[PDB]
This record gives sequence, structure tokens and C-alpha cells, in this order.
Amino acid sequence: KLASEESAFYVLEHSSFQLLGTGGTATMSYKFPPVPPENLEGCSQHFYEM
Amino acid sequence: VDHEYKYPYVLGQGQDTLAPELPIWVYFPPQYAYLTVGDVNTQGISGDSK
Repeated sequence: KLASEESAFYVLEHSSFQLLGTGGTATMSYKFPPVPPENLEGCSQHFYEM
Repeated sequence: VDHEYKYPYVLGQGQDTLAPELPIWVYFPPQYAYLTVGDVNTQGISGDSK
């Protein structure tokens, strides 16, 4: 597979980013979208035996 | 920074002095040198000139 016009070549140095010295701190924060919770409890019946 | 244009302006002459085209390359800024007017003196018998 050779590169084509659609092939995306990303150079991260072409964007702005933080330069952090020694002792530096930086923080990212993210909120999840609403998602269905995983059910932690099982079933005591077969649905076909109700 | 020569805001006053005191010093001979050598930028914009098509010279091989530009910042690197890729952001991953270190710029080695050119040595400043410039041409000035003067008197043509014949180098003795040779007829060559400086």
C-alpha cells in the first residue's frame, strides 16, 4: 500500500502544544457522555421459563 | 531589532538563508554580512581591480 491523496500524514509539531520544564505540571480533564451502565447483578430466572 | 533600518537590509534577496521548511528542523540563522560602495583601486601593474 503506497500513500495516496487520501493518505493522512499527520505532523504533530505543526500544531500548538505545551512545553513543560522540570517540575512542570499539566492537567487534562474529560467528561464522559451519558452511557448505559453495566449491570453488576445477574438473573435468577431463564427468560424462556417465566 | 533594527526598527530604524539603520543597518543594511539584506533580507528578501532570494538567498539560501530561510528558516527550515519543516517544523522538525533546527534553524541555523545566517551570518549577517552586507555590501557597501567604495573606490575601485587598480592592483599595481596587473590591471586587476579591487
